[PDB]
This record gives sequence, C-alpha cells and structure tokens, in this order.
Amino acid sequence: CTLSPFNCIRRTTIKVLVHPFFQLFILISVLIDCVFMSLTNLPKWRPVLENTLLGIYTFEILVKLFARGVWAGSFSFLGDPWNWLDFSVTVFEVIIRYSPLDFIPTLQTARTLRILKIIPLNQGLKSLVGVLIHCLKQLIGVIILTLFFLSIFSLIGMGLFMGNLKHKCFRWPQTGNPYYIRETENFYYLEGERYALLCGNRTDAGQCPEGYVCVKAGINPDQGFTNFDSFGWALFALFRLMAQDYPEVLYHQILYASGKVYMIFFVVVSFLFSFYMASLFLGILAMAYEEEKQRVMAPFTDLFLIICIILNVCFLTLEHYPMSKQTNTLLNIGNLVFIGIFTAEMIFKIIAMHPYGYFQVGWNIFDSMIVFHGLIELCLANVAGMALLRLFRMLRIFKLGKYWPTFQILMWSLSNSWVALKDLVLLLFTFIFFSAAFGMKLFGKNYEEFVCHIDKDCQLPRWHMHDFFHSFLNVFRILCGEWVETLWDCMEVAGQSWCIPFYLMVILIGNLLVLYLFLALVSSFSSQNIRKTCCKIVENNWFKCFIGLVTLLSTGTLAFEDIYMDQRKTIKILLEYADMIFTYIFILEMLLKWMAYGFKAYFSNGWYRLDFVVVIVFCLSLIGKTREELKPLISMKFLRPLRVLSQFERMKVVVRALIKTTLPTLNVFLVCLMIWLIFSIMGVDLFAGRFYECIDPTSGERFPSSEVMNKSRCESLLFNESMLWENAKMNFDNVGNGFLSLLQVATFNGWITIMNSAIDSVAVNIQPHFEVNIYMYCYFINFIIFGVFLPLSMLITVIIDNFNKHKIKLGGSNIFITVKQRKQYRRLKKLMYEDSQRPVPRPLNKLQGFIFDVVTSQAFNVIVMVLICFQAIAMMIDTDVQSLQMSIALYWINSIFVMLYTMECILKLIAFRCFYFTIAWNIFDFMVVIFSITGLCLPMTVGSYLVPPSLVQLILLSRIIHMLRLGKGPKVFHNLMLPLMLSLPALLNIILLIFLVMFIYAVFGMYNFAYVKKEAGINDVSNFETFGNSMLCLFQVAIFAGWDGMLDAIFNSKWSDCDPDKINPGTQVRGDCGNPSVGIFYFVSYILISWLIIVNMYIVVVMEFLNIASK
Amino acid sequence: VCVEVPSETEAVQGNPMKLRCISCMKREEVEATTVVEWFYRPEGGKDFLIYEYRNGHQEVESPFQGRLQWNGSKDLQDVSITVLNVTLNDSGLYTCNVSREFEFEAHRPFVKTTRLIPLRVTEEAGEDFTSVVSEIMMYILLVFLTLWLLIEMIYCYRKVSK
Ligand SMILES: C[C@@H]1CC[C@@]2(OC1)O[C@H]1C[C@H]3[C@@H]4CC=C5C[C@@H](OCCC(CO[C@H]6O[C@H](CO)[C@@H](O[C@H]7O[C@H](CO)[C@@H](O)[C@H](O)[C@H]7O)[C@H](O)[C@H]6O)CO[C@H]6O[C@H](CO)[C@@H](O[C@H]7O[C@H](CO)[C@@H](O)[C@H](O)[C@H]7O)[C@H](O)[C@H]6O)CC[C@]5(C)[C@H]4CC[C@]3(C)[C@H]1[C@@H]2C
Ligand SMILES: CCCCCCCCCCCCCCCCCC(=O)O[C@@H](COC(=O)CCCCCCCCCCCCCCC)COP(=O)(O)OCCN
Ligand SMILES: CCCCCCCCCCCCCCCCCC(=O)O[C@@H](COC(=O)CCCCCCCCCCCCCCC)COP(=O)(O)OCCN
Ligand SMILES: CCCCCCCCCCCCCCCCCC(=O)O[C@@H](COC(=O)CCCCCCCCCCCCCCC)COP(=O)(O)OCCN
Ligand SMILES: *[C@@H]1O[C@H](CO)[C@@H](O[C@@H]2O[C@H](CO)[C@@H](O)[C@H](O)[C@H]2NC(C)=O)[C@H](O)[C@H]1NC(C)=O
Ligand SMILES: CC(C)CCC[C@@H](C)[C@H]1CC[C@H]2[C@@H]3CC=C4C[C@@H](O)CC[C@]4(C)[C@H]3CC[C@]12C
Ligand SMILES: CC(C)CCC[C@@H](C)[C@H]1CC[C@H]2[C@@H]3CC=C4C[C@@H](O)CC[C@]4(C)[C@H]3CC[C@]12C
Ligand SMILES: CCCCCCCCCCCCCCCC(=O)O
Ligand SMILES: CCCCCCCCCCCCCCCC(=O)O
Ligand SMILES: CCCCCCCCCCCCCCCC(=O)O
Ligand SMILES: CCCCCCCCCCCCCCCC(=O)O
Ligand SMILES: CCCCCCCCCCCCCCCC(=O)O
Ligand SMILES: CCCCCCCCCCCCCCCC(=O)O
Ligand SMILES: *[C@@H]1O[C@H](CO)[C@@H](O)[C@H](O)[C@H]1NC(C)=O
Ligand SMILES: *[C@@H]1O[C@H](CO)[C@@H](O)[C@H](O)[C@H]1NC(C)=O
Ligand SMILES: *[C@@H]1O[C@H](CO)[C@@H](O)[C@H](O)[C@H]1NC(C)=O
Ligand SMILES: *[C@@H]1O[C@H](CO)[C@@H](O)[C@H](O)[C@H]1NC(C)=O
Ligand SMILES: *[C@@H]1O[C@H](CO)[C@@H](O)[C@H](O)[C@H]1NC(C)=O
Repeated sequence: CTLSPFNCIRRTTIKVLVHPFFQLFILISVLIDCVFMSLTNLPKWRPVLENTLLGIYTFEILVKLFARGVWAGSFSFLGDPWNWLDFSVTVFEVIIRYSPLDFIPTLQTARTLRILKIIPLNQGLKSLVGVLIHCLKQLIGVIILTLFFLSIFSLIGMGLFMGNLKHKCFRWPQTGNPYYIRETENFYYLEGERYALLCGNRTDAGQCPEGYVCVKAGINPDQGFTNFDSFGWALFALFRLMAQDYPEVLYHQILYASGKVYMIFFVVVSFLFSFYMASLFLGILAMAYEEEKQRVMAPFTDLFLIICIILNVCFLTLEHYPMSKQTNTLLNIGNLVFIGIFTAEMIFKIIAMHPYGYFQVGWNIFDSMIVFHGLIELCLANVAGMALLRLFRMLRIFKLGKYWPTFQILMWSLSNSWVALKDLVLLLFTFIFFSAAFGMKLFGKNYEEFVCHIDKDCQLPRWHMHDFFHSFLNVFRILCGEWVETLWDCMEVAGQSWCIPFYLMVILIGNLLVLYLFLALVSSFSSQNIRKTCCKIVENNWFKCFIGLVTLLSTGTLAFEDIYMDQRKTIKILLEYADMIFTYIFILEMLLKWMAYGFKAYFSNGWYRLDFVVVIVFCLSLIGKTREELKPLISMKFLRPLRVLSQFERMKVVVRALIKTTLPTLNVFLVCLMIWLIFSIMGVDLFAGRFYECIDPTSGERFPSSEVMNKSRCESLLFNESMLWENAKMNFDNVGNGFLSLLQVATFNGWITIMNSAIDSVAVNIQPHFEVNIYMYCYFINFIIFGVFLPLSMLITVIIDNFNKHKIKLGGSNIFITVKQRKQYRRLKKLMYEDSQRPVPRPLNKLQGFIFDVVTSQAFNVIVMVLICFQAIAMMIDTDVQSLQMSIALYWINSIFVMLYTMECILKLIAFRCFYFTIAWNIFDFMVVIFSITGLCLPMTVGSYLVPPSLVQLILLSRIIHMLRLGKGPKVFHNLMLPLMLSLPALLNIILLIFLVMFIYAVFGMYNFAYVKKEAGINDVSNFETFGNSMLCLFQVAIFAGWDGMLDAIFNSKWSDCDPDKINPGTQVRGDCGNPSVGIFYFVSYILISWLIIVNMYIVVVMEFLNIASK
Repeated sequence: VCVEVPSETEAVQGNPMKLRCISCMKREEVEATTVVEWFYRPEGGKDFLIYEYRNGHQEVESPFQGRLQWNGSKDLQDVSITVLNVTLNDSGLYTCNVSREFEFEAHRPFVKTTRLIPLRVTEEAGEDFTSVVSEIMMYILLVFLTLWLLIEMIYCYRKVSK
C-alpha cells in the first residue's frame, strides 16, 4: 500500500527525501551517534542525546516510508533491505525505551547496528557492498568444498588423536586464585607452565620424569578447548590449522602426547588447506574483481642536492643509544648545515621562478614544508618539550624520491586508483568500527565481571574488549590472523555459544574485505682423438646417471652428522672414507670435463663454475681434518648439496624461472627498504633506550613499578635484594635492532612482546609502567598498514607481471616444467577433460541369468555413493567419553558397512568377467575391502598384538575420495580439483627445490644450534639435534609458526645464561651457547628465500586456476 | 645434550685409559642428588671400590690411590673416570654404579643404573678390525672405479678412431 504519486503529502515528502541537505543531516547525526556511543565515555547527558537521536531516526523512517510507499515491490520502503534493518532497530528502541520492559544491556547492543547506516548513506559504499555480495555468491562451491575437506580431516584427526591430549605423567607408585591451581601433587608440571606436561608411551613421544608414569587422565589443555575428542572441537582445531593460527603450540602438544611421526598429518593439512584452498579463494576473488572492472643555477647542479639528501639520510640513520655529547653535537651541527642548505635552495628557487611560479608544482610545496618544519623545530624545540616535532624530520628522506623514477610511478598509480581505493578503505574502516563497538557492548561487562577467569591477580589483561580502544585493537589483531588466544578468553568469560559466531563474523567478513582490498591494490599497481673420446664419455647418458647417483648419495650422507654421531661407531668410519671416494669421483669428472671442452668453454659456463666451487669445497673439507688449526674448514662441506642444483635438469629450470620472475623486483624492493628505514628511524626516536627494565634475575618477571620507580633504586643495593637492570631482547636502540624488531613484527612472531614493551615505556631510566603509553599502538598499526601490507602488493604485482611477461616470451603456459614434462602436462589435460568411453562387453552366452545391467545402472552407483556419505556421517557421532552402548553400536555400523562393501565388490566381480582388475579405481576398492575385512576380524582368532580401534573406521573412510570423481560426485568438486592436477608437475619441481634448500639449512643448523640450551622455542620435539628435528623446525619457520622462540633461545649468550665449557656426554663438542650473529643471518636468510619460493608456488597455482576458468 | 655410549674395552700399555660411563636422566629439567661409585675386580678380586662421589669427591684408599683422575660433568651426568699408566696386570671388571634421587615436594624417587666395563689391556693393540676392512673396501672400490674409467676410455678411443 502507498499514497498517490499525486498527493500533497507524498509530493512534499518526496521533495524532502531527495534534497541533499536531508542525506547530509542524517549522516552527521549518525556520526554523532557513533562517536557518543562508542569512542566517548562517562557523559551525564545520555538520555537527552539518545532521545533526540531516536526522534531523528523516527523522522527518517516516516519520511522514507511515505515517500516510497510500503510494498510497491521495488524502489519501495521494503524494497531496500537496509530499510529493514533501520525499521527493526528503530521499532525495538521505541518499544524498550517507552515500555515497562527494561532490556537495557540488550538495547545498547542493538543500537550499535546503526553504525552500518554509514553504508547506505554513501552510494559508493552501497555499490561496493552489492558487488561484494555478488562475489560471495560466486564463492559458494569453494566454501562447500572447504567444509567438505575440513569435516573429512576432522574425522581423520579424531581417528588419530582422540583422547591423546588427556595424556599426563601420573605420580606412581601412589589457596590463591581458584581458577589457576595446578595439581602438582599428582601430575608433573614444568616450572612455569600452567598445564600438565603431555607425555606418551612411544619412544618418539614426550618422556616422563622418574617416579612418574604416563596415563590418560584429567582435563585437556587450554581450558578444554584444544582437543580432538569430538566433532565440533576437531572442526575447531582444523579451522585453526587452516588459518595457521598459533599452530606451533598445537604441534608441540600433539607430538608430545603421540609420536613425532604424526607430523605428516600437519604437513598434509598445511599443503591442502593453507596453500591450496587459499589459492582457490584467491583465484575466485581475483577473477571476480577482474570481471567487475571489465563491467566498469638550474643545470646539472642537482647532483649536489641529491648528495646532500643522501648524507642527511645517513646522519638520520646514525642516531642511536647510548650517545655521548660529542657525537650528539655533531648531529646537531649536521642538522644545522642541511637545513641551511635547503633554506638556501628554497630561497633561490623562489627568486628564479617568481613567487606564483614556485608553488605551481607539487614537489616545491613538499620542500617548502620541509624547510618550514625544520626551522620551526630549530626554534621552539628546546622549550616546552615538543619532542614529536623531531619525529617528522624523517619526512626529508622522501625528498630523495623526486629523482627516483620508480617512486614517482608508484605514487602515480596510487593517486590514479585513489577513487576506487577510497571506497574499499572506507568500507573496511566502517566494518572495523562497527565490529569493535558491537563486541564491546556484547562482552565488556563479561570481561570485567568474570575477570578472574582470564587473569591471575584478577586484573584486566592486555587484550580484551572492556572499552572501545581495546575492542578496536582486538578486531584489528583478528584481521591479521592471531584470533585464537583471545577467543579462549572470550569463551571463558562469555561462553562458546556467544563468542564463536561473533568471531566467525569478524574473521570471514574481514578476510573477504582485506583480500578484496589487496586485489584492488595489486590491480592498481599493475596499470688428440683422446680429447673427443673424453667428450664422448662425458656426454653419455649413463655417465650423467652415475654422477647424479653419486651426488644424491653424497648429499644424503650429510644427514647422519647429528648428536648420535659418536654412538654410531662404524657409520662414522664408513662416512669418513666415502667422503674421499666422492672427492675422487668429482675430481675425475672435473678433469674429464676439462679435457673434453677446453678450459675456456668450461669456465665460461655458469653451472660448471658451481661444480668447480663444489670441488674446492670437497678438497677444503678433506684438508681440514689434519690440524685442529685447520678444523674450521670442515663446515664448508655443508655447501655440498649445491651440487644437486647443477646436475639435474629440473632444478636448473626452477632456478632459471625464479631468476626470471623474482630478479626484476630490485627497484620495488628498494622502495620498500626505504619505507622500512623510515619506520626504523621513527621507532628508534620513539623507543631507543627505553626498553630497559628491572627484573628478578632468577624468576625474570618485571618488578612492580610501585617499588622500583627508576633505575637508581634497582641498581643501588641497600637492603641486600637481588635485582638486575637490563634491556630487552628485541629493542629499538638503533636502526639495526629496529630492522630486526620490524621484521619480527611483519611476520607476526613475537610482535606482542615488542608492543608490550612499547606501550610500557616512559623515559630513558624510569621503570616502565603497565600500559601507560597506550597510543603507541598507532605506530605498529601504521607499520602493518604501510610497510607490510602495501609493499606486499607492490612486490606481488611485479612478480605476477614478470610471470605473465616471461610466459608470453615462450607462448607456453608453464615455465617451471622441463621440456620432457610438457607432454605430461598435455596428457593430464587430456585425461581430466575427456570421458573414458571404454566400457566392457556384458557376458551374454555363457551365463544368461546374469544381470550385468544392475551394476552399470545409475541407481546402483548413486546408492553406493549415498552409502559412502552415510558411512562418513556415522563417524561424527563418536566421542571420547562415550557410553558402552554407543561404542558397540558404532562397531556394528562399521561392521555392516564392511559387509555391504564386500557385497558390492563380490557382485561387481560377478558382473565383469575378470575386467574388474583393469580399472585402477576398482583396485583401490578391492584393497579397501580386503584390508577392512582383515582388520575387522584379524583380532577374531589371531589376536594379534592389537588392531587399533579406529583402523577399520579410517580404512572405510578412504572411499569418500570417490566424491572428487567426475561422474560419481558433484560436478563442482572436479572443477575445483582441476588446477592442482594440472599444476602437479610444476608443484613437484618447486617442492623439490624447497626441500633441497631446507636440507642445506637443516644440515647447517645441525652443525650450529645443537647443544644450545633448551629454552622458549627449543624443546623436545623442535630443535636442531637430529635431521628430523631440524626439518621440523625449518618447516615451522617457513609458515611463521614461532621462529621468534628459536632465535630467543639462540640469543641465550646475550642473556648471560649458558656455560661455554659444559661437557655434553657422548660428544666431543663442548659448550652450551649460540652465536647471535649466525642466528640472525640464518633466520633472516631462510625467511627471505622460503618466502620467495613459496610466493612463486602461489602464483603458479593461481595462474593455472585463472587459465582454466578463462575457458 | 646426553647420548649414552659404551666405553672402549681395549687399552695399550704405557698410555692413559678412559673408562667412560654415561648415565643420564629422562628429563634434564630436573635436579637430583647423585651418588657415584666405581669398583674394580681382578680375577680373584671381590669388587672393592676405588672412587666415589657423595656430597663431593671423596678420598678412598686403594691400590689406585694417586693415579686416578676425574673427567665428569658438573651436573654429574657423565661420570667418566681416567686411569694413568695402565699396566698389564690391572684388567677385568670396572663397575660404574650410579644412584640418584629426585625432589618433587610429594615423593622422592630413587633409581640405580649399573654399568660394567670389561677391560683387557695388551702389550700392543693394533688397528681395530672394522677400520682395516673398511680401508680395504675403500681401496678396492677406488681401484675398480679407476679401472672402469680406463676401460671405457680405451673402448671409446678405439671406436672413435675407427
Ligand atoms: C563428511 C561428510 C561426508 C558426506 C557428506 O557430508 C560430509 O559430504 C558433503 C558434500 C555435500 C555436497 C557438496 C556439494 C553439493 C553440490 C550442490 O550444488 C552444486 C554446487 C553449486 C556451486 O556452484 C558454484 O561453483 C563455483 C564454486 O566456486 C562458482 O564459481 C565459479 O565462479 C565463476 C563464476 O561462475 C566461474 O567463472 C568459475 O569458473 C567458477 O569457479 C560458481 O559460480 C557457482 O555456481 C552449483 O554447482 C554448479 O557448478 C558449476 C558452476 O556453476 C556448474 O557446472 C556446469 O559445468 C559447465 C560449466 O563450465 C556447464 O557446461 C555444465 O552444464 C554445468 O554443470 C553448474 O552451474 C552447477 O553444477 C548441491 C549439494 C551437494 C550435493 C552437497 C550435498 C551434501 C553433501 C553430499 C555432504 C554430505 C552430507
Ligand atoms: C592481470 C592479471 C591479474 C591476476 C591477479 C592474481 C593475484 C593472485 C595473488 C598471487 C599470490 C598472493 C600471495 C598471498 C597474498 C595474501 C597476503 C595478505 O592478504 O596479507 C598478508 C600480509 O600480512 C598482513 O598483516 C595483512 C593484514 C591486513 C591488516 C588490515 C590493513 C588494511 C589497511 C586498509 C585501511 C583500513 C583502515 C583500518 C584502520 C586501522 C597476510 O599475511 P599471511 O596471512 O599470508 O601470513 C602471515 C602469518 N604470520
Ligand atoms: C573463530 C571460531 C571458529 C571455530 C570453529 C570453526 C567452524 C568452521 C568454519 C567453516 C567456514 C567455511 C568457509 C571456510 C573459508 C576460510 C577462508 C580462509 O581462512 O582461507 C583463506 C581464504 O579466505 C578468504 O580470503 C575469503 C573468505 C570468504 C568466505 C567468507 C564469506 C563471508 C560469510 C558472511 C556471513 C558471516 C557468517 C557469521 C556466522 C553467523 C584466508 O585465510 P588466512 O590464511 O588469510 O588466515 C590468516 C591467519 N594466518
Ligand atoms: C580426500 C582424502 C580422503 C582420504 C580419507 C582417508 C585417508 C587415510 C586416513 C588416515 C589413515 C592413517 C593410518 C594410521 C593407523 C591408525 C592410527 C593408530 O592409532 O594406529 C597406530 C598408528 O601408528 C602408525 O602407524 C604411525 C602414524 C601414521 C600417521 C599418518 C598420518 C597421515 C594422514 C593424512 C592422510 C592423507 C594422505 C595424503 C598423502 C599426500 C597407533 O596405534 P594406537 O593409537 O592404538 O597407540 C600407539 C601408541 N601405543
Ligand atoms: C602406557 O603404557 C602403560 C603400560 O603399563 C599403560 O599403563 C597400564 O595400562 C593398562 C591398560 O592397558 C592398565 O590396566 C594398567 O593398570 C596400566 N598400568 C600399568 C603401569 O600397567 C598406560 O595406560 C599407557 N598410557 C598411555 C597414555 O598410553
Ligand atoms: C620431496 C619430499 C621428500 C618432501 C615433501 C614435503 C612438502 C609437501 C612440504 C615441505 C615444505 C612445505 C611448505 C612450507 C611453507 C608453506 C607456507 C604456507 O602457506 C603453507 C604451504 C607451504 C608452501 C608448505 C607446503 C608443503 C611443503 C611443500
Ligand atoms: C592432498 C590429498 C589428500 C587430496 C588430493 C586428491 C586428488 C589428487 C585425487 C582425488 C580425485 C582423483 C581423480 C578422480 C577422477 C579421475 C578419472 C580417471 O581418469 C583416473 C584419474 C582421475 C582424474 C583422478 C586423479 C587424482 C584425484 C584428483
Ligand atoms: C544483520 C546485519 C546485516 C548486514 C548486511 C547488510 C544487509 C542489507 C542488504 C545488503 C545487500 C544489498 C544488495 C542487494 C543486491 C544488489 O543490490 O546488488
Ligand atoms: C558453518 C560454521 C559452523 C560452525 C560450528 C562449529 C563450532 C565449533 C565449536 C563447537 C564446540 C562444541 C561444544 C560442546 C560442549 C562442550 O564440549 O563443552
Ligand atoms: C652461497 C650462495 C648459494 C647460492 C648459489 C647459487 C648459484 C646458482 C648459479 C646459477 C648459474 C646460472 C647459469 C644459467 C645458464 C643458462 O640458463 O643457460
Ligand atoms: C608514511 C606514513 C607514516 C606515518 C607514521 C605514523 C606514526 C604515528 C606515531 C604516533 C605517536 C603517538 C604518541 C602520543 C603522545 C604521547 O607520547 O603521549
Ligand atoms: C544427509 C546426507 C546425504 C548424503 C547423500 C548425498 C548424495 C550422494 C553424493 C553425490 C552427489 C551427486 C550429485 C551429482 C550431480 C551434480 O551435483 O552435478
Ligand atoms: C636422497 C637425497 C636427498 C637430498 C635432498 C635434495 C633432493 C633433490 C633431488 C632432486 C632429484 C630430481 C630427480 C630428477 C628425475 C630424473 O632423473 O629425471
Ligand atoms: C628515582 O626515584 C626517586 C624517588 O622518587 C628519586 O628521589 C630519584 O631522584 C630518582 N632517580 C633519579 C636519579 O632521578
Ligand atoms: C681429565 O681432566 C684433566 C684435568 O682437566 C685433563 O687434564 C685430562 O686430559 C682429562 N682427561 C680426559 C680424558 O678428558
Ligand atoms: C709408567 O710407569 C713406569 C714405571 O715407573 C714408567 O717407566 C713409565 O714411564 C710410566 N709411564 C707413564 C705413562 O707415566
Ligand atoms: C699383577 O699380578 C702379578 C701376580 O699376581 C704380580 O706379580 C704383579 O705385581 C701384578 N701387577 C704388577 C705388574 O705390578
Ligand atoms: C652395584 O651395587 C653393588 C656395588 O658393588 C654391586 O651389587 C654391584 O657393583 C652393583 N649392583 C647393583 C646391585 O646395582
């Protein structure tokens, strides 16, 4: 119903509606409501403001209702879904405010929804939300497939780990905060840890102390939230693993309770979920963005100035802590000289180009701002403090960009796409603000009420949602990942049923918006006949194969050089002699190549130079084992695996491709380095010398600031009390420490510690106080936004552009595959796009009463598939604490499914007169049936050592792999699997290269960081003691799963906790310490190399997906 | 870091000998009070001690007084002992009997782990059997490889020149 389009009331209402003062008035009122509801606290006028706003909103509802009508069907009041939200909230508030009911806490929460009104009042945001919805409807199949795989691997996880996290180390033979007790009298607890130490019966599992035995008992860790005891919590764990959120602790828990051999589960989960499903999401979203976009005095003297700018940057980089008076006045005088030079620059340029002429250009304004700020600092700096003026001197580094062609084009791209970037930034900010307010209204009272649940001493923790700033920060952290630790606190105070939906909303919608913004940024930036005899020998294919075998053996023999080396007495001798044999073979190869090709041809080849240096490395390793003076040469042998690079054509194509794609990123990388240097100088200015604290030398926790008010109290011992004044491991004392801290913040490992230090600093000798400087968080948010997020788009766009360019250079889709592998690629493309069309003839004459048709009927196949699905469903009902009836019920369900699959197999065997074994999948089904029957009734009579209770259950589940087949499952699943099966060759090559680099670094780390005392990141399972442990550590580092603990342990020497002479029983290596310089080089180099290769992996898969979809 | 490895059972007249003994805890976070004892036994002996650690190194009169040395660790996790000028007569059974007890505020577990060493010093012990056969293996393999290279050089030279 409506009113006549010809009526005085409707006409005037429409007149008011379309008048832009109305839309601006409503917008301003909304923003006032936002501020006074969220970012402001403790007024007294609340009722008047609230009721005035309620009146304004009601007026808006009435006007828009009368103008548009009610239900005309479209372009009416109920046509717009936003009007539904406005009406619902308005009516709810009108009810509650002027009615007997007092749903007061509920009311304010509802009011927060009005923040989303910012979207329909901006046409740009409205259109953006519409297109985002369209893209989300495009993501449906990928979401379903991720749900499918997450459920399957939750089943796999319950089968493998159910109940394990209840393992403890029981004591055998047989006041404070009530929520933080430890049953130390019955179970073993490490000194500092909160939960009982996990331990297992396998030899590759956690070991108990003496006088303790391992028995499953008690509660799970992490307040019961981390476990595989049931579906749902297994789904929680697998979703946490998709996001790779705080995963290293879960790895340690699972590999302590059970054996280290279960790390295959986590590696497979990483590859399938963190890599491949993420690649599919990225491809879908990038294609959607593309579709939307397609729908829519003067001459040659400036060398002096550029040198002056560079020297000024050098002077800025030189300020550090501590600092004497001489080196301080030196920098003061330098500032004077440079600011004078630039003042003269501005004056002369004003003279030459008369005054209007100067400010016509944009760079002159920036230079004038530089001079203006410099002078207004030179004066006014000393008095009143005003230390933040100094913090803007780094703006002068940006002057260096006027002569930089790359910086100019980058800024040009940014400005040209500013219009589109503005809507996305505004939408993301609106969502973050709304979410922060909503979470505060939902959970702040809960955080304060049940405070003791989440903090011993019952004080608010460092991350919460009691007030709005911390709510904003919590949401922002959630958008960076890092959403697991705070969810535990949310659920502890509020509860599972309320926190999980809010956090899922934040996670999913924030991920969508952030990925869309990232794609937008990328798309913006885109716009003697014996001689010939030797030549015959060397080129022969069998000589190559023999040398390759020798290379592989020589490489693999390095993995045996671990702490158990003196325990393996005969292996040591065999290896010492095999080293000489390998040296001899490679020297013979060098000589034969010399004879064949001729020194000039030999050394003129890049690869043969690598071979030659490998030979030198072998020789130096040999000569090193004669004199303990020459002993340090030995380590050089760890360069040996580089031989693998030169001998195999696959490694050569992969290295060629990495050079072709990732080398042209030098200019953009320089821009990014300049950005990071700006932030490092800023951080030195803000924080240098201020992270010092007075701690307990043994316990290591900061003394309460109410006693040690400053250093003088700490240092001066006057009542014979132990207290040490020392720095932090990660500080901002100079630009180098700054670069290390910022790398640790960019990968989000250890960034909470650095920001905790930052928001606690006061002065240069004053004891830091808890959250006294809370707004420094603005430093780190800005760094993440500008020196992490935007540089990443820059680099990735350059790498994608090089990928496409070099692909065009070949007319070939793939460049990471060898020539022999292109035919394989074509063959796979044929197989997974072509019907088999190879049925078999039905036996007719030998046995008439023989219904071949039943098996080949569609009905039979679909019933089989439904049976597979029901088998999978029945698994979810299992749990750890289970009744005795449910156990036998599930046993009989599995038995009946074994029976029914056996009937299937037998009937098929009848149908196809021995062609059953021709089809590969039939062999898989046959093996499934046989193994299932074996395991099900193996303990019937034989009574073997045991059959694991979940083995038959897991064996039956494999048949669900049939859902990814073209004819026997949803058609989308095959389509979404196509990219992996088409990029399998290139992925194999890149994975082999990654494994090679990991191998080199693992051997080097075994040499270096074994015997380092076990501290934060070094523990029983992740350490550099053997090859498997080191490879676990390197994998953990490659996904950024806590490399800061590793380095923190390696820095023990910095911390003065290590014995450089302790005997390590069973090994000739003495000491307990690490080399921080070697540690820094190690980890930084590995992070960079692994990042580059993994990014190229992502590019390969996503480009394949785009290519397939383009058809 | 601890890796248990047995001691060498062979000594050469006129040299020092290390009777290695490594007995280390399941967990290395834990502290303990370690009691160490070494015993020696001639063919007619009765296993009388020659050394012991109990609240510090003690002095124990025996035939071994004055020519015994300590090569263990501060954490008493390696209790190896060294003998000087091993003579032909001194041989047989050496026993590294180590007992330690832990502290856990509720119970005090006790453990003993014995380790025995059969020692037979000789006038001149030559190169051990394993190393000699390993060296023979190296030499035969080296010769075979160079022979194979020579054979194929001759073969291909003949074929090419024809
Ligand atoms: C643990 C337990 C075990 C047991 C059990 O539970 C768990 O397991 C669990 C597993 C469950 C099943 C899981 C899955 C399904 C499929 C669903 O309904 C189809 C899924 C829908 C998803 O569709 C999207 O698919 C993509 C997703 O990313 C979206 O993205 C595009 O985005 C761009 C824009 O379009 C493109 O450019 C990109 O290229 C492209 O990526 C796409 O837009 C969007 O539509 C609809 O599917 C379409 O799929 C194709 C796409 O339209 C179409 O195919 C076409 O193929 C040729 C075309 O080229 C044509 O010629 C052919 O004629 C034509 O067939 C066709 O329309 C239709 O098939 C029906 C329910 C059922 C059976 C579930 C039931 C319960 C279970 C059995 C559970 C059960 C309880
Ligand atoms: C012409 C051809 C076009 C084809 C284009 C194809 C593009 C395909 C992409 C190829 C592979 C890309 C590699 C993966 C890119 C995704 C990376 C990303 O989105 O950001 C990363 C960078 O890390 C971040 O910090 C991003 C977090 C975003 C914070 C929100 C900032 C938004 C700023 C906008 C202003 C909003 C105002 C908010 C006010 C506070 C996230 O890190 P991570 O999860 O991958 O691993 C880290 C684990 N330790
Ligand atoms: C937080 C509690 C959750 C615990 C229980 C988990 C329950 C299972 C949830 C299953 C959700 C099904 C979809 C799964 C897709 C996950 C996407 C993903 O995480 O992979 C990448 C791909 O994701 C994307 O980029 C786009 C995702 C778009 C899909 C979301 C659509 C929005 C849905 C709107 C309704 C909101 C539902 C609210 C619930 C009432 C990004 O991850 P990341 O590596 O960047 O994580 C960073 C940490 N290192
Ligand atoms: C779309 C894919 C669908 C595939 C679905 C099925 C895939 C396979 C399912 C997993 C089968 C793994 C078999 C392991 C045997 C069952 C576990 C077990 O408990 O038995 C013993 C397991 O011991 C082992 O054999 C070592 C464990 C092997 C871990 C394998 C994890 C890999 C899972 C990933 C499957 C996907 C593979 C993809 C390949 C690229 C230990 O017995 P216990 O728990 O009673 O107590 C022992 C301590 N006293
Ligand atoms: C680790 O192995 C020990 C082996 O004894 C298990 O302890 C016994 O478990 C059986 C049941 O299989 C009980 O009947 C015994 O009373 C238990 N005590 C002992 C010492 O025999 C222990 O349960 C296993 N623990 C884990 C977590 O696997
Ligand atoms: C060749 C054989 C012997 C070893 C195979 C192990 C493979 C599957 C392991 C080793 C190193 C792993 C990679 C390490 C780092 C990352 C980053 C993250 O985004 C998940 C995917 C990805 C890219 C992993 C995928 C799986 C991986 C490639
Ligand atoms: C990482 C792991 C756990 C998951 C990967 C499962 C993939 C690789 C499996 C499951 C479904 C499979 C496909 C199903 C359909 C056919 C038809 C026939 O021509 C044989 C090959 C082919 C084309 C299979 C290739 C491999 C396949 C794609
Ligand atoms: C409960 C909070 C709601 C959050 C999402 C806003 C809901 C309003 C409608 C959003 C989509 C409107 C666009 C529809 C399709 C289009 O116009 O392209
Ligand atoms: C499509 C998204 C759905 C997500 C639903 C899964 C929620 C994960 C958490 C479930 C935990 C169940 C708690 C049971 C009670 C308990 O054991 O305390
Ligand atoms: C210590 C540094 C380790 C890394 C060393 C990598 C050496 C790679 C050598 C590459 C040579 C490139 C020759 C290409 C020749 C061609 O493509 O024809
Ligand atoms: C290229 C853009 C860089 C912008 C860098 C922004 C850094 C912001 C730093 C904020 C400092 C806030 C200090 C608050 C005042 C106080 O000390 O109380
Ligand atoms: C409630 C559990 C139901 C489980 C049974 C689901 C049906 C079996 C799975 C195979 C789906 C077949 C779909 C083929 C057609 C298509 O989607 O294109
Ligand atoms: C067993 C040694 C492991 C050493 C670690 C590095 C492994 C990389 C080996 C690459 C070999 C590639 C094989 C090429 C296949 C072919 O012969 O065509
Ligand atoms: C440290 O604090 C004490 C007590 O306020 C003060 O007297 C002392 O001067 C402070 N230290 C210095 C040297 O400023
Ligand atoms: C035992 O310690 C002494 C004194 O430090 C030392 O001289 C001797 O060589 C050590 N013996 C061994 C085998 O380490
Ligand atoms: C061992 O003792 C004999 C006899 O005193 C002496 O001749 C010989 O040099 C000694 N050797 C050592 C190791 O001191
Ligand atoms: C070893 O035993 C023999 C006979 O019991 C004795 O004569 C000799 O003194 C003993 N050892 C030495 C060589 O002192
Ligand atoms: C340790 O105890 C005594 C000490 O001699 C003896 O039985 C033997 O050397 C060792 N045996 C035992 C009981 O451990």
